[PDB]
Formats: sequence, C-alpha cells, structure tokens
Amino acid sequence: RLFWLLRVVTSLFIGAVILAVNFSSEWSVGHVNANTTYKAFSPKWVSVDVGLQIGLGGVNITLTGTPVQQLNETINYNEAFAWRLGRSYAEEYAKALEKGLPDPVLYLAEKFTPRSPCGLYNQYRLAGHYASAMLWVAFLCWLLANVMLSMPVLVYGGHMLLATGLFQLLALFFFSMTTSLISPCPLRLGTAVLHTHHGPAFWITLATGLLCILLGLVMAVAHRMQPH
Amino acid sequence: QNSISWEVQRFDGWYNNLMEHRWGSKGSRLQRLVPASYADGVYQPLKEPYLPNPRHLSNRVMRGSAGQPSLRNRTVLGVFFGYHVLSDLVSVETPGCPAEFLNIYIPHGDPVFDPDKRGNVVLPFQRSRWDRNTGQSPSNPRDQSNQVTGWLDGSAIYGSSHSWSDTLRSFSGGQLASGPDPAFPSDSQSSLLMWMAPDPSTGQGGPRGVYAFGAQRGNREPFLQALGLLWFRYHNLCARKLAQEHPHWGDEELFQHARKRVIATYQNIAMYEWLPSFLKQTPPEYPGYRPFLDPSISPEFVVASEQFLSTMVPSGVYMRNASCHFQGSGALRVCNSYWSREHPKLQRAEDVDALLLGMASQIAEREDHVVVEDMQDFWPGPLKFSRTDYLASCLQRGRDLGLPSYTKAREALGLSPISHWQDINPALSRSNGTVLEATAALYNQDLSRLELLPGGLLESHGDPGPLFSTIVLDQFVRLRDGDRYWFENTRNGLFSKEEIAEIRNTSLRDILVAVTNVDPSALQPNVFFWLAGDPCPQPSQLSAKGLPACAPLFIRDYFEGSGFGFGLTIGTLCCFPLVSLLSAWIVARLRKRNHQTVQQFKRFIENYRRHIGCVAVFYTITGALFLERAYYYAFAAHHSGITDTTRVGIILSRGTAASISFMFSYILLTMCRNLITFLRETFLNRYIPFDAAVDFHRLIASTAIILTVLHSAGHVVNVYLFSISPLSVLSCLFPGLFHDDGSEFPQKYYWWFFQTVPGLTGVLLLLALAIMYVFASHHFRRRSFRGFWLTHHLYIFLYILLIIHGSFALIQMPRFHIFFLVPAIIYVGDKLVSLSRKKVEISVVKAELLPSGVTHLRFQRPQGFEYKSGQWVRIACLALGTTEYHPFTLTSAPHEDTLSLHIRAAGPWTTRLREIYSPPRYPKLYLDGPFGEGHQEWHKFEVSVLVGGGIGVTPFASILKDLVFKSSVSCCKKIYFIWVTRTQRQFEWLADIIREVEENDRQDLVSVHIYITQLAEKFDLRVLNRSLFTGLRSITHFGRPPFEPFFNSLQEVHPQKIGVFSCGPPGMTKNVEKACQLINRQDFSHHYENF
Ligand SMILES: *[C@@H]1O[C@H](CO)[C@@H](O[C@@H]2O[C@H](CO)[C@@H](O[C@@H]3O[C@H](CO[C@H]4O[C@H](CO)[C@@H](O)[C@H](O[C@H]5O[C@H](CO)[C@@H](O)[C@H](O)[C@@H]5O)[C@@H]4O)[C@@H](O)[C@H](O)[C@@H]3O)[C@H](O)[C@H]2NC(C)=O)[C@H](O)[C@H]1NC(C)=O
Ligand SMILES: Cc1cc2nc3c(=O)[nH]c(=O)nc-3n(C[C@H](O)[C@H](O)[C@H](O)COP(=O)(O)OP(=O)(O)OC[C@H]3O[C@@H](n4cnc5c(N)ncnc54)[C@H](O)[C@@H]3O)c2cc1C
Ligand code: HEB
Ligand code: HEB
Ligand SMILES: CCCCCCCCCCCC(=O)OC[C@H](COP(=O)(O)OCC[N+](C)(C)C)OC(=O)CCCCCCCCCCC
Ligand SMILES: *[C@@H]1O[C@H](CO)[C@@H](O)[C@H](O)[C@H]1NC(C)=O
Ligand SMILES: *[C@@H]1O[C@H](CO)[C@@H](O)[C@H](O)[C@H]1NC(C)=O
Ligand SMILES: *[C@@H]1O[C@H](CO)[C@@H](O)[C@H](O)[C@H]1NC(C)=O
Ligand SMILES: *[C@@H]1O[C@H](CO)[C@@H](O)[C@H](O)[C@H]1NC(C)=O
Ligand SMILES: [Ca+2]
Repeated sequence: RLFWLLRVVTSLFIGAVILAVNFSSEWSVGHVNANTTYKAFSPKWVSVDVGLQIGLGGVNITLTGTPVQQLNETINYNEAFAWRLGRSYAEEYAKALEKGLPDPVLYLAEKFTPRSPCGLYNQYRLAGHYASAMLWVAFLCWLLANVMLSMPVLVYGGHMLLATGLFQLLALFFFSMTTSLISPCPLRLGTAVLHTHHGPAFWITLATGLLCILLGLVMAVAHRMQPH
Repeated sequence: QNSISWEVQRFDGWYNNLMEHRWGSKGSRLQRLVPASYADGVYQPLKEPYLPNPRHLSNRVMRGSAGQPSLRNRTVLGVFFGYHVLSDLVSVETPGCPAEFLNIYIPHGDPVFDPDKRGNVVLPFQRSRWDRNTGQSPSNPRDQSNQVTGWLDGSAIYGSSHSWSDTLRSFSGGQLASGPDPAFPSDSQSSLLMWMAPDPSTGQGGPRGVYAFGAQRGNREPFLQALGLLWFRYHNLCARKLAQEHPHWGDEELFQHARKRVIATYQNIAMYEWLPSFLKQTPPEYPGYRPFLDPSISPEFVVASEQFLSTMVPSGVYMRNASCHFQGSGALRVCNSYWSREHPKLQRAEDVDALLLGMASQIAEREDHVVVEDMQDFWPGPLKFSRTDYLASCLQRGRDLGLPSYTKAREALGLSPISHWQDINPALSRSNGTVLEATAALYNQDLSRLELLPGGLLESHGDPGPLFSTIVLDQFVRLRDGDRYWFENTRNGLFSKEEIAEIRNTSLRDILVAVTNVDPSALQPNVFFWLAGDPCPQPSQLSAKGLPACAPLFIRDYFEGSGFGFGLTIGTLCCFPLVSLLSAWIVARLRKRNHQTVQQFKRFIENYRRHIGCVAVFYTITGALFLERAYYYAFAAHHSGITDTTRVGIILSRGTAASISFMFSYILLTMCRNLITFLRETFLNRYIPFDAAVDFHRLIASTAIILTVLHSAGHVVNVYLFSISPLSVLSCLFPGLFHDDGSEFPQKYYWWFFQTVPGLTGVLLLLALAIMYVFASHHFRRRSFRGFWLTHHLYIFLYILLIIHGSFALIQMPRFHIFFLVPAIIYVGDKLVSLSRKKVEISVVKAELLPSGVTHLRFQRPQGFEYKSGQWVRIACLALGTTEYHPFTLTSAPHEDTLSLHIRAAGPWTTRLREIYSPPRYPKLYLDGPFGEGHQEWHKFEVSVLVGGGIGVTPFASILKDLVFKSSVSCCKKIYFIWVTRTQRQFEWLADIIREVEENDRQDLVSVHIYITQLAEKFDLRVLNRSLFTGLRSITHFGRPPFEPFFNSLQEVHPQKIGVFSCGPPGMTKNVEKACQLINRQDFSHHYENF
C-alpha cells in the first residue's frame, strides 16, 4: 500500500499549498534594520527593524525595535492595510493616521495609497486580483483531477493535472509584472534602504507548478505508451 | 542617534498642535468667517436670474487700459511672490467630482468668445473639491477643502507629502533632484506628479519642459517658474554650503539641515517683508506660541488675496542684467506664456538670472478694478476652449464656494456699514464715477447683493481695501500665532537665540545676490519697492503698444480624426456573421469534395399545458432580472456619477448584462442527459415536458443572442460617449483607471475596444458567437454533422472569456460566478456519469427497409446485456457524421436472441441512417444499454388495461410480446390493449406485430381494440372470421374511444380493481384519468406510464 499513500499525499500537498499560498502574505518580502524617528512630539530616535510583506490583498508593516524596551516603551507593531475589492486603502490609512502609529509605518503605508506619485496601488490591486482568481481556477482543476482519479478514464485526470500546474504558473506570472515599478519607488528609511524581492510564497508556487506539470507529462506518457 | 537634535517637521502638516492634530493638513476643510450663502442653504449656488451674468459683470467694470502705474511703486516681483506664498497656503482649484458643472453663459455678440453673433455659446466651468462629511442639511452646508498644508512651512518648495518630497529629491547629499543643468530641476519625474496643461499659444502638452516643483501648478507662467527656481537653487546652495563645513554628514543630516533654514528664511520674508508692503502696515509683534488659535484658511481669504492680486499683473515683463540693459520687443508678453514648455529666451541659468532682475525693477499696474486683457480675455481655459475669462471665473468660484455678499461680510467683521453705492469709494465718486452707476444698474440698484470680489476691487483705491486688508492681516496673524514650528518660537528647539537674529535680518536682496551671484549694488535694499534712487530705472511704463499679439482662440475638438476609423471598426463588428457565413459555405462546398379554429386552439391549449408554463416562467425570471437593474440604474443613481453622462446606454446595458448572465448559465441544465433520463419517469413529467429539452435549448440560445446584440449596441454608444468626455469626468466615472492631470485629452475609441479587458474579451466573444451560431444552424448541420460538432465545442472558450470578461471594476463587481456555480457543477457531474460507463459496439445483423420511413434494424445481444420490456437505448452510427447519440425504444421481447429497433424517419440524422443501410447491414453501431425504471406493474393486477396512443405506442410491441411469452410458457388474466391513433401511417409494423402476437396467444390472455379517430380526410386506409386486408380478428372502430361506458360495463362482464396504465398525448392521458375517476365512486389505479 506504500504507493497509494504517496499518491494521496502528493495531491493533498498540492491542494493544501494552493489554499495556503492564496492567503499567505509573503509574495514580496523586504527587511532592514535602521535608525528611524519614533513618533510625533518627541525628538528621540529609536533603533528598530522595519519590514513589509505584500500578499495579493494588502501589506503588513512590522516595526519592532532592536530591544523591545526603548523609551519607557515596548515596540512590536504589525499593521495591515488591505486594498482588495472588499475593503479600501484610503480609509484604512486615514483611520490609522489618527491613531498615531509610529512614523515609518505611516511612511511605508502612504506609498501604496491611491493617487500617490509612486503609483503602487493600481498595479498591485490588479495583480492581487488576477493572480488570486487564477489560484481558484487552479483549485477547481485540482478537485476535478482528483475526481477523475477513479473509475473515469485516467487520461482526462492527467490532462487536468496538467491544467492545474498550468494555471498555477499563469497566476505566478501575473505577480511578476509588479517588479518594474516597486524597484524605482524609493523606500529610504532614515539612512537605510528597504529592498523588496520575491518571497517564499512565490518560489513554493513555482515548485508546485513544476511538480504538477511533470506529474501530468509522466501520466500522459505512461497512458500513451504502457497502460499499466 | 545622529545630529538631528529636534523634531523633523512633517510634510502632510499633521500633528502640528498637541490637542487637535488635523488643523493644518493636506485635506482639511476651510472654515468660514460668515456662514454659507448657498441658494437653498445646503449646496446650491446663486445663479444668473438672481445675480448678474459673470461675463456681463466682467466687461462693465473690470475692463480698461493697461498702462497705469502703481501708487506705492510696488515692483512686479511682489505681485509674483504673492502668487507663490498663496500657493504655499491655499489651493482650492482642482475640480473635485461627482462631476458637477456650472457654466458661464456668454452674451450675444461678445467680440472675443462669440464674434459671429452666433446666438448662445457656453463656456464651461467645474466645481471644486468638497468635504464628503458636509453638505447634507442646512445645519452643516457644503465645505470645500484645500489640497496643501495650511501652514507657511514651505509646502510649495518641498511638496505637501512624503511620497512627493521623495520623487523630487536626489539623495546625493541634501539636494533636490536637478537635471542636465545644475540650476534647473528634473523634467523626468514631471509626469506623475505635476500639472501639465497644453500651452494655449501653440498647443503642445507633453511632460518635456514641465519642471518638478512643490506646487502642483508652478509652471502657470515663466514668472512663477522664475521663483520656484530661485528657491530650488537657494536650497541647493545652502545645502552644498553645509556640506563643506561638516563633511561627515550624511545625505539626510544635510537635507534636514538645509530644509529648516530655507523654511525659516522663507517665513521671515513672507511675513515681515512682503506683508508690510502688500497692505502697508507692519504686523504687530510676535507673542508666545498660542496653542489655541485656529489656523484654518477661509474662502474669504482666497478671494481677498489670491484673486485680488490680479489687479496689478502687467501686460509684459522686462528682462535686464547686472548693468541696466533691458533687452536680455524686448519684453515677453504674458498672454502667450501660459504653461510655456521651452521658452527660447529662458533656456539657461543666465536667463532666469535676468528675468528676476527685470521683475525687480518694473513698476506693476495700479490697484483698482481695471484688470488687463491678458487675464480677462486670454486666460488658459480648463476645458473645451483655449482661452477663458479669468474674472468671470473668479465670480463663478466665489458663487461656488458660497462666499457672502459685500455688506454681510463687512458687518460680520466689525467694519462700519455702507448705505448706498455713491459711498462705496468716496474718492472714486469724485472723478469718473460712471463705473459705480454702471455696476449699480447691474444689480437693479440693490446694494445688498454685491459679491465679495467686485466690491473689494471697487473699494481698493491705492492699497487693498479696508475689507481685504483685515481679512489678510488676521489670517496671516493666526498663521503664525498658531504655528508650532514658527522659527521665532523658542520652545521647539529648532534655532538658537542668535540664529534667529540672523534670519530676522535676511531680506530678498540677500537671496538674489546669493543665488544669482551678483553684486549687492545691482539691486535695491527693498526689492518690493522702487523709490526714485534705486539702480536700473525702468525705461517706460509698459502699455500694450509695441508688444506681440495674443494667440487667438481655438475650440478643442475631441473625436476629430477618429470618425472614419470608428465607423469602420463598427462596420467590421457588424460583419462577423457575414465572414462566418461565407466560411461556412466554403466549408460545406469543400466537404462535398469527399367554427373549427376555436376548437383547434382548444386542442392546442389542451396538449401544451406544460410548455407554456415553462416558457412563461423562464421569460418572467429573465424579465425580472432585467427590470431590477433597469429600475435601479434609472431611479437610484449611486453618487449620480455615471447616471448623468450616459442615461440610456447604461440601462440598456446593465439590464441585458444580468439577463444574459442567467441565460448563458442556465442553458446547461438542458443538456444534462443523465438527470433528465431519471426525472422524466418521476411525477414531474406531468408538469414540465422533458422530451422537449433540445427544443428548449434551441429556444434559449435564440433569445440570448438578441439580448447580447442589445448588450453590445449599448456599449458601442457608451464607448462613443466616453471618447468625447473630458478627462476630468472620466477620472470620476472610473477612478483608478484614469487620473486627472491637465492634459484633458482622453483615450481614443480603439483604446476602449482593443486595449481593455472587457472590450477585447467582448470582441472575442462576438467572434466566437458568430462562429458557433452560424455553424450550428440547420442548413449547416444537415449539410455536415462534423462542422457542427467541431465548431460547437467553443462553449468552453466562451465560458472562460465570460469569467475573464467581468473580472474588472469598471461599473460593478463580477456576478457571473454566482449564476454559473450550480449549473456548471450539475452539468459536469452528469457529464462524468456519462463518461464513466462503457459503450459497447454491436454489428447490425439484418436491417431491412420497411415502408413509410420505419427501418427495422436487427443486431445481436451482448452477453452482459439484460433489459426489461419497455426500456430504450442510444445508438450512434459512425459510417457518416460524428459520435452523435440518439435515443430509441427497443421493440423486441427480452426472451428472443437479437433485439430490434424500428426507426421512424424524422430528420437529418435519421434520413442519413436510412440512406446508409439502403438495400443490404454491413456497418456497426454503439449501443448504450437500457435506460429507464422498466416498470412491470401489470403483473400484480388480475386484469390490466393498457391504453397507448399516437407516438407513445412504440414501447408496447415488446410489452405485448413479453406478456404473451410469459402467458404461454410459464403456464395478468385478460390484459387489454386499447390503442387509439390518428392515421396509422408509420405504425404499420405494429399491425403485423399484433398479428404475430394474436397467433402465439393460445390462452387468450390478450384482447386488442383499435380506434382510428379521423373525419373523412382519410385515404380510405383500408372472410375466415378475419379481415381480408390485414388478416386480424379485432374490430377496428372508426369512431373515438368510449372510455366511461367501457369501464362502466366492464364491471358487469367479470366481478374483479384493475390497472388502467396509459401512455400518449396529454389530451388522452387526462381523459382516461377523468373517465376512471367518474366511476371510482363505485365498485382502477389509472397509474400513468411514460416509457
Ligand atoms: C498583518 O496585520 C494584521 C493586523 O495587525 C494581522 O492580523 C492580526 O493578528 C493579531 C495577532 O495577535 C491579532 O491579535 C491582535 O494583536 C494585536 C497586537 O497589538 C499590537 O498592535 C496594537 C495596535 O496595532 C498596539 O496597540 C500593541 O501595543 C502597542 O501599543 C501600545 C499602546 O499604544 C504600546 O504601549 C505598546 O508598547 C505597543 O507599542 C501591539 O503592538 C492586539 O493589540 C489585539 O488585541 C489582538 O490581540 C489581530 O486580531 C489580527 N487582526 C485582526 C483584524 O483580526 C496579521 O496577522 C498580519 N499578517 C501576518 C502575516 O502576520
Ligand atoms: C422508434 C423511435 C423511438 C424513439 N424513442 C424515444 C424515447 O424513448 N425517448 C426519447 O427521448 N426519444 C425517442 N425518440 C426520438 C429520437 O431521438 C428521434 O427519432 C431522433 O432523435 C431524430 O433525430 P434527428 O436527427 O431527426 O433530430 P432532429 O430532427 O434535429 O430532432 C427532431 C426532434 O427530436 C428531438 N431530439 C433530437 N435529439 C435528441 C436527443 N438526443 N434526445 C432526445 N430528443 C432529441 C428534438 O428535441 C426534436 O424535437 C425515438 C424515435 C424513434 C424514431
Ligand atoms: C451556451 C452554449 C450553447 C449555445 C449558445 C448553443 C447554441 C445552440 N445549440 Fe447547443 N449545445 C450546448 C451548448 C450551447 N448550444 C451544449 C453544452 C450541448 C451539449 C454538448 C454535449 O453534450 O457534449 C449542446 C448540444 C446541442 C445539440 C445536440 C445535443 C445532442 O445531440 O445530444 C444541438 C442540436 C444543439 C443545437 C444548438 C443550436 C441550434 C444553437 C443555436 C441556436 N446544441
Ligand atoms: C457574452 C456576450 C457578451 C458580449 C458579446 C459582450 C460584448 C461586449 N461587452 Fe460585455 N458583458 C457581458 C456579456 C457580453 N459582452 C456580460 C455577461 C457582462 C456582465 C459581466 C458580469 O456581470 O460580471 C458584461 C459586462 C461588460 C462590461 C462591464 C464590465 C464589468 O462590469 O466588470 C463592459 C464594459 C462590457 C463591454 C463589452 C463590450 C465593449 C463588448 C463588445 C462590443 N461588457
Ligand atoms: C432541466 C431540464 C428541462 C428540460 C426542458 C423542460 C421545459 C421545456 C419547455 C419548453 C419546450 C419547448 O419550448 O418546445 C417547443 C414547442 C414544441 O414542443 P414539442 O416537443 O414539439 O411538443 C411535443 C408535442 N407532443 C407532446 C404532443 C408530442 O413549441 C411550443 O412550445 C409551442 C408553445 C409556445 C408557448 C408560448 C408561451 C408564451 C409565453 C409568453 C410569456 C410572456
Ligand atoms: C543606529 O544607531 C546606533 C546608536 O548608537 C548606532 O550605533 C548605529 O551605528 C546606527 N546605525 C546606522 C545604520 O546608522
Ligand atoms: C549686460 O548686457 C549688456 C548688453 O548687451 C552686455 O554688453 C553686458 O556684457 C552684459 N553683462 C554685464 C554688464 O555684466
Ligand atoms: C542687520 O540690520 C539691518 C536689518 O535689516 C540690515 O539692514 C543690516 O544690513 C544687517 N546687518 C548685517 C547684514 O550685517
Ligand atoms: C516711482 O517711480 C518713478 C519712476 O521714475 C519715480 O519718478 C517716482 O518718484 C517713484 N515714486 C516715489 C514715491 O518716489
Ligand atoms: Ca503650505
């Protein structure tokens, strides 16, 4: 039975990775440890580590200090600003600007607002909307390929296993057109820069898509040359 | 952690005062000295039936010569430094929008904007931004909002946000981003940031030559550019001076150390050198920081400073160098220089070096009502025109913002009130006072109607009038007594106690001498005044005599060259069916290469009580889904944004976009064969007819295409009306897709069609439909079953383009998946159930050709094949055509070896099948097993009465043969077979099956009766106790089946409840049930059947 367990666990991993990647905010990940101003009404500079995470539906600015007790305080922030078709980014930024978040968090939150010189809103709101529907299509295809892993002829299941990885790669391609404009947009925090590059949830999807394409090609070759 | 030992000043203006943060920020709302004076009281402005026509008030008073000197000798550098300060403070000019206009009606015969006496010509004008939380009731009327930090914090040099001060910075030391010339900012990042309007004198409107400044519109003249450049170069100079005494400072400890010094010098100048000259009285003093004074910019301040400064802007400005040479006629005019891209004179640093020294030595115009032509008749128009009246737009804006009258706003400021017109300006009434009467005749001699601007311009004799002066003064005192970062405040720790006594001693000459690198004796100590001893005497007052002429008006015409292209694109959109029809003709030709009418209507309504119900319910559902969105987009008008531009082109689209998203989605419940095969045997076939699925399928496909043609002919009109609307309306209809800079030129039609996801996917869908519908018609399905079956699989492409199509936020949210989830699920399930089982391949044994169309096929019985009497199968011949399956009712008993199928000729596939097997039996078929419950319910009654009629008598041959076999062999009693018909035309094989049945029935278990039911319109159709014609002993009565007397007398011939199973048309299937019920109140299941 050692083969059937693997044949089930592989499909389970594919489905779980589609579901997890479609909701994980680690597509583009940047990080830096700089000296920045803390907040208003205080000339005191703190030493923190600022990093953002773009996840097809919003960002996560995380400003935490090198120590977690800097100025009779404790600095561990993790705020989210969502631009997906449900919520609004402008209202979230305008409601966070009243609460008095630390200055670099508001800085990095401003960059993605609508009608900003950099313009990182109308190219991210479309990527996180197309590369996120081409991960639901690549899940419907996975369900159908699992249903065709039974009494129905298995060559159609193999074709749908091709389609799963094909749609995964077609989704991963749409989050590649959002690197030509995030690189020009400067993110100079104090005296340090904050570079963003494709994160884990962009490589794991590539690996899963390649695995699905290879499995499909092998199934096609097998059922075309040796019906075993 | 570094050398920045203070609080870095925010760019957006927030968090400036402790208690309330919002006060001076990027989007605060303007307070009011006097409550709103709107028409109703909420948001409607006064108009022309109440107050005079703007263009008619801007010709009677504010028009005159352009050769009058100022009274205080105010040089023309102060006139253009005020335009910079008041761009630092307030900006209420950007049109905010749920797109709403109030236009300027030009009178008849205006020598400029209406020279051909051409009746009425309109001059557009759009309302400015407003606060979304205000404008709902007379308790909080509409309040505008300024788009620049309301503090004097150099928000015109460094931009008014943090994502704006980063694009115009270089991070090379502390230096704003220069260009190829170290004294000119970068024209490269000029596109996303700045305001780019077309030069009205030439027409060019590109981002090449538009510098990058802090004010969004600092290029409105080469004379505001010439001060933006001064402050830019001064910042660079002081920062590269800092970088040479503290070399170990980064690229931030230099920017934030030059920024505060530039800001402090700017504040010192704009407060203690410009203001004591604009209004000729020094500000009182600096008391300590007052954390409670409300520093909010009011509209009355806008009108009192920014729109009053225009009374002394001259016609042309000089240009001199450091030794009084006024050539470089030699004075560039103003009406041609608006939004100048690349001026031939001002191309190098030594040209602005000269423009500034020429502005600092020219005496501006006089401060009175008279405004020059270069703004009154030649101000760059915002839309639809080239030129536009300035003052006739300042009046429309003073009416838009809800400014008070001139007496209300004068008695609400503590000033003494005026009684009549003759005492508005007691000095103007002593010499040429005809202007006071000429403006009185405009208001019907009603003094308490004067707008804020005309009154103030009429009152200002040599200085700003007693009204504007107090507004400007108290506003500029609340702007420093409520500013925390005011350089003189010794509590924010910005400056030391001495570094203030060196910023309070920095005039504007000590900046021109520093930047322009000139000697200190080439200018005067007070740049804002020329007082008869200062160097470079002005040659002569610059009238408009000896200057170039002003470029004339030209109306901008959207949709100008792209009319033939639009027509041709629509024509090609129309000839999708024609190209597909010609291609289909080619494919076919090359595949060849190898009082009784009331009774008729009663019979109609009797047979079709089940088709009308379904058709009416489906069409009612579709009509409801249409009217919902139609009534919505007609009488809701969410934000009234798009409902005002396109009224019909959006209803005709949003209704037929919800109707077709339902039709194209529920057209799949028809071709789910394995569900109908089950349902048609339940109690449902008495309500909805399942044997008309395919007819219903063709009927739902023929309606969706009409609705789609409407849905496309609506969006053609939408795309046309979206190709002539200004950018300042498309930036409000479709935010995120458009952005409102001054270009005002929207995308062409082909951008809408072939460069947008909905448009391109819609063109592809039109092509796919024009292929599928034409190739799947009757004339291209009878001619070839392979063209049909090949093209018709495009519905997958169709259903991918339909999910890609609405996936965009133009008008609403996508809604197709809601309609498409369940039907696609059911269809794919019943397609998997079809693909699961196997299709055996049988060989025809003997298929002889019977007359009248029926074809008695015979073929062997596979080993794993067992069926009950009455179950149908599905066959597909591959000798011609495709894998098209067709159902057929078995007409053979289960006990005999090979099973048969009598196939009646009923169309293309069946005529082909008859043509193939003509004159045999060679080819093969694809059997698909039995299909049905196969009820044997007549084996539990003592007697049964089968009543089959019309087409539904096909499944009775096998039933009769099986009954007689089980009767004779197995050793139920007296089962009757009353079969009624109309003609007995195609069911002649049954007339011989009945003979072969009666011959094999020795126990007399089957009795048969026939009824013909025709009236004299017949062919006439038609010994040993039989009939010589057919040879069967069963009287075939030519009347009409008597049911009630039959079952009535049946109870007498034998005392036995007996089944009344019946199949056929509803007109008989219900009549037999009625006849059964008419006797049940006595000593009769009447159980329907459907095989
Ligand atoms: C992306 O961001 C979202 C939103 O944050 C994440 O979703 C939230 O996840 C947390 C995880 O526990 C859930 O639980 C909440 O956690 C809150 C953490 O509190 C921090 O932030 C507060 C305000 O943002 C802040 O006040 C607080 O202390 C700070 O302020 C004090 C007073 O000013 C000061 O004295 C302190 O020194 C300190 O500076 C923390 O910094 C917690 O406050 C809540 O009570 C709650 O338990 C949230 O519920 C989640 N959000 C929602 C809407 O449910 C998401 O996980 C992020 N993405 C990823 C991948 O992690
Ligand atoms: C002896 C005999 C027994 C039959 N028994 C049955 C039966 O038990 N159950 C049954 O449903 N049909 C039955 N049929 C109908 C049979 O499908 C038609 O005779 C045949 O489909 C004609 O095909 P065509 O190429 O002429 O189609 P067309 O002339 O295009 O079709 C004419 C009519 O046939 C119907 N039709 C077409 N294709 C199908 C299909 N795949 N399934 C159902 N209806 C279709 C259409 O709705 C239309 O009203 C029987 C026909 C014959 C001749
Ligand atoms: C939407 C989509 C669609 C459309 C539009 C259409 C349109 C149409 N159509 Fe259809 N169909 C269809 C979808 C469709 N369709 C389907 C899905 C089917 C089935 C297929 C299978 O089953 O495979 C059909 C099928 C079909 C058929 C056959 C069936 C059998 O045989 O079984 C026919 C005849 C038809 C016709 C038609 C016509 C005539 C038209 C036009 C008018 N179609
Ligand atoms: C199929 C058929 C069809 C066709 C052919 C078309 C064609 C078309 N189209 Fe259409 N549409 C449609 C179907 C259609 N369509 C639909 C169904 C819709 C809806 C979607 C949803 O609802 O989601 C639309 C929608 C739509 C829209 C909206 C979008 C959104 O909302 O998102 C638009 C704009 C359009 C356009 C168009 C055009 C331009 C065309 C061409 C001309 N469209
Ligand atoms: C989930 C699977 C569902 C399958 C489909 C079930 C429902 C099918 C119903 C449609 C069938 C069909 O339109 O057929 C088309 C039919 C032809 O019918 P036929 O087959 O020749 O009749 C067989 C006849 N016998 C049974 C006697 C043999 O012409 C008609 O209708 C004529 C009636 C027109 C009704 C007009 C209604 C007006 C509404 C006005 C609204 C404002
Ligand atoms: C941040 O500040 C600490 C404080 O001492 C300093 O040691 C460190 O060098 C600074 N880092 C940078 C990158 O300026
Ligand atoms: C100023 O302009 C005059 C006029 O052409 C020219 O001769 C002189 O060289 C210029 N520069 C000076 C005086 O520095
Ligand atoms: C300081 O005093 C006055 C104030 O403007 C000024 O005229 C004088 O030149 C200044 N002294 C300098 C700059 O040495
Ligand atoms: C204004 O400038 C002119 C130019 O010559 C001069 O004659 C006049 O005296 C100046 N005004 C005053 C008040 O000095
Ligand atoms: Ca400002």
